[PDB]
Amino acid sequence: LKAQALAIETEAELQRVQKVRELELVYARAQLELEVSKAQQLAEVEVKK
Amino acid sequence: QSEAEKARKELLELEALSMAVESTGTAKAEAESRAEAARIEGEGSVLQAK
Repeated sequence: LKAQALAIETEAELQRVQKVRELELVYARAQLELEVSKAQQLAEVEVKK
Repeated sequence: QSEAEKARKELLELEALSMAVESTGTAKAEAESRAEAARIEGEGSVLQAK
């Protein structure tokens, strides 16, 4: 009976962790794109100066 | 006293069965009451987890 209850909590928790990870990767990739875009533009300002 | 001991062996052979029934019934009744409660709580726990 404990093995059934553990299988239920396992799939329920892993369904949550998978969706959280899918969104955190989508966001961290977007935040990376912003940090690179910032570094490229501010580095050009200093090179021109 | 020898005749009393011939009869007393048969009484002690019966008391050994009465004592086996009283001890096994007590031990079984307690153990099965725990097994029933733990099964009810386990089947309930599968639904609570669901």
